[PDB]
Amino acid sequence: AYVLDTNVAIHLRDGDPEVTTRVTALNGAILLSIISRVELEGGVYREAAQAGLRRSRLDVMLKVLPVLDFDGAAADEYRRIVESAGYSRRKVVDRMIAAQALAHRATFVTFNADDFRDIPGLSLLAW
Amino acid sequence: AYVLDTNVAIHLRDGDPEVTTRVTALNGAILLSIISRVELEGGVYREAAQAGLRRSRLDVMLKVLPVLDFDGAAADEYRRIVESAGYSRRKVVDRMIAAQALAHRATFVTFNADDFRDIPGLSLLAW
Amino acid sequence: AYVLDTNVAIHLRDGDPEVTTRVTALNGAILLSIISRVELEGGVYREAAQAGLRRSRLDVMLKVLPVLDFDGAAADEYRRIVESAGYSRRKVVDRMIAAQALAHRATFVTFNADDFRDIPGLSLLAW
Amino acid sequence: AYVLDTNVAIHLRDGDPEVTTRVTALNGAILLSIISRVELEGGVYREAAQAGLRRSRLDVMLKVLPVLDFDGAAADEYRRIVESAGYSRRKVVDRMIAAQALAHRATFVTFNADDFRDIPGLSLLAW
Amino acid sequence: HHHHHHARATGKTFRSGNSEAVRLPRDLAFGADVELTLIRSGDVLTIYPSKGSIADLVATLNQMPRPDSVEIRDEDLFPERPGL
Amino acid sequence: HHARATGKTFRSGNSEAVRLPRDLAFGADVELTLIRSGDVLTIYPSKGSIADLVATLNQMPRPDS
Amino acid sequence: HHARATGKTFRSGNSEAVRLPRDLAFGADVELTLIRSGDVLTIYPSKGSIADLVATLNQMPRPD
Amino acid sequence: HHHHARATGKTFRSGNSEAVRLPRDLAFGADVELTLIRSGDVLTIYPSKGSIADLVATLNQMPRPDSVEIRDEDLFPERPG
DNA sequence: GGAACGTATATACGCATATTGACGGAG
DNA sequence: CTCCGTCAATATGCGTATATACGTTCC
Repeated sequence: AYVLDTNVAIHLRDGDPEVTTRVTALNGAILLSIISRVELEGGVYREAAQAGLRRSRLDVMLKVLPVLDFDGAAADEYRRIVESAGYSRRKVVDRMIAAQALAHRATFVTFNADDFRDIPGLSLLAW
Repeated sequence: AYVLDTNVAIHLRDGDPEVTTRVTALNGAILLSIISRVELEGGVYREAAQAGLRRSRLDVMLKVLPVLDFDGAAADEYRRIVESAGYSRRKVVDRMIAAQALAHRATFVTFNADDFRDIPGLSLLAW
Repeated sequence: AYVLDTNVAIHLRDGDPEVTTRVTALNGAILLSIISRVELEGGVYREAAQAGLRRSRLDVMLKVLPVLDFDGAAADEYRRIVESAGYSRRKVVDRMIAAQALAHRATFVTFNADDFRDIPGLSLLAW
Repeated sequence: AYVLDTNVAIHLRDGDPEVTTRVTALNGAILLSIISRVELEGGVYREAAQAGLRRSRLDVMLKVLPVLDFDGAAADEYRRIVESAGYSRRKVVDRMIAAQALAHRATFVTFNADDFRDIPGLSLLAW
Repeated sequence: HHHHHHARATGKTFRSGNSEAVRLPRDLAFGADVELTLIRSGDVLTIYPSKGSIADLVATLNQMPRPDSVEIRDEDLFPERPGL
Repeated sequence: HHARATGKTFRSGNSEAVRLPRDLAFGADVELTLIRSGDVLTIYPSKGSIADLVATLNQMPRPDS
Repeated sequence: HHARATGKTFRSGNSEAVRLPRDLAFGADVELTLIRSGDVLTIYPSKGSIADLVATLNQMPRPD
Repeated sequence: HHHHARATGKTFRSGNSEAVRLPRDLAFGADVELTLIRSGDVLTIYPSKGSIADLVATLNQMPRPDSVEIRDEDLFPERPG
């Protein structure tokens, strides 16, 4: 199983050719954190203009990418991350997302692997 | 049922007397957003001389106060919030929290009520 | 089955390479004395830095190693120790752990086996 | 119920009238920690003279008083004592016993109450 | 509930359906629909009402030490992501 | 026999009763003493009384200190 | 629907099966997709292919 | 085995419980303890892993403290009598 | 008479957990 | 013809409801 960073997901809904080919090459379930969904959901209304087209693109992404809820198990993983690596205010959100990947034993796929190499036990895939 | 704001819940964990006097007065269920749990767990270790005392004061809380998992309903409510009020990177964490009070039709307890006046349909208790 | 000396478990908690590498060769059940658990819980908070680790490292150990409760059988074994080797105030903790090893028919794993050569019938492994 | 401090247990075994007269007048359950039983068991052989007399008298005590075994619930309480009060090498043993009183919601009976006033939720009986 | 703080009874267990059970006479009984915590260590079984109320939580909190100050909540937790 | 559980009182015809899970149970032919202090109930297998314990300790010499 | 559990594999008539406790169970008439990657089984209600997502996205307009 | 495999199916009842059937190329094998974790849409199932594996998992993946503690000794006090 | 109440047998449901037999397709 | 995926049934352990009635002892 794979969990896409928010940034990787943003490139997928943007049909970015570089990411989209690497996604279709991946054999295995392709999962999405609900934290990322909340970020995506806000980006739909960032501008007045082409919302609804951003909304139309996000909806087809949700129909195909199953969403992991953020629950007690992931919040246990988050606490364990703060215990080993220390607390980092800037990395709270990304640590919530990785915590879910830990909880479900999934490789975490990201453009920013250096920000996660302090999370013990996280399988990483840098792009 | 009440959902405690994270600041209310930090104050309870850290033993502020004004918060502990008022909390007891509340009827029915008292709940925490899981987003609040994550914030609360990171604070535990921020100041190493108080870690143990905060680890056990927070642990005592989580043995009593149910923690709401962040689910598709809360996410739908989060989308409802941004659609009505507009996107705001700063307000995401508080709106996620509020989105759970909404999803459970709970009343949201906070000192900082002016921060939640743009959230349509929230039941607020201003302390 | 194997019961670990408290020092082995402290070095396991604190990431000692000499003990982490040696423990993996152990076949069968690896067990902890509830007494050893008490000593480990106390250590977690002695240095306030390092407290968040240690807390995290001890927890992971306790999710995997069964801890043996100190009961009437263990107390009977301690009585038999003390009848055969005499009373000794400073050896009471170590003799409580060995008593549980005796009671469960487990081999005691230690790199201070000369402290334990006065316990009868105790199966020892001397590192 | 009541858990007896080891010193109280020692005076009871020794039939100190001021202690045997008070113990009879308690109208709740009288409980002996397996830790106290391990201390008493070693005390049989502290000196050479009257070991059989200390053996004999401890026997008739253990035949009557129910013994709390030291188990996971007690270690849990021990950890919380350490978290709220700080570690103390000197008080570990007394805290394991007090931890058992906490676990069974028993009043702790002691000649040394001032030493246990840093254990939250412990109810004391000072003799 | 209960005229006296202490009360004592003796007896044996009995089977009720598929579990084991102990009868509680009136001067030993908890209430009706009272949620219990049970712990058994060696010889001793202790049974007492569970505490899950905020009064209980707050009472457990107040008997513990307080940290020296109250935490300034960190805000701004969310980063900018390039792209909407 | 070192375990914890939760449960609820129930009515067993005219008398209250409490269920004991397997790991917490005593036998079926053991006599127990049940002592309530406040709302804490303390159960254990019946032994001698405290008074008879002191009576027995009294028929033996006391340690010299 | 947010819980953990432990369990063992078992035989149900010539094929391995795993029980789903009530808190982790899906419906009775719910089509599931099951994907193993190493020893990590991922199960979820069936959704539709990755290509169809990429196909569908590139057949829609991108913004900017 | 292959590293990846995929199937589709629905659930059945196997006693008084739900269950899902694992084909040959998804099955974990007989008498393997499992951890099951569900989070909304997704149920992840994987083998419990509790030998040591402790030493690996995560112990050597986690930072270690500066130094190893020196065990405190002499815990049992002198008591009069 | 009959409350109150301690004692003694039932018959049940929920749900995890066993185990075993038969039909039928695709290697 | 055999794997081995899909039907099945059925049993037991055990916590959890609930009933009925045969007692005492004290109005």
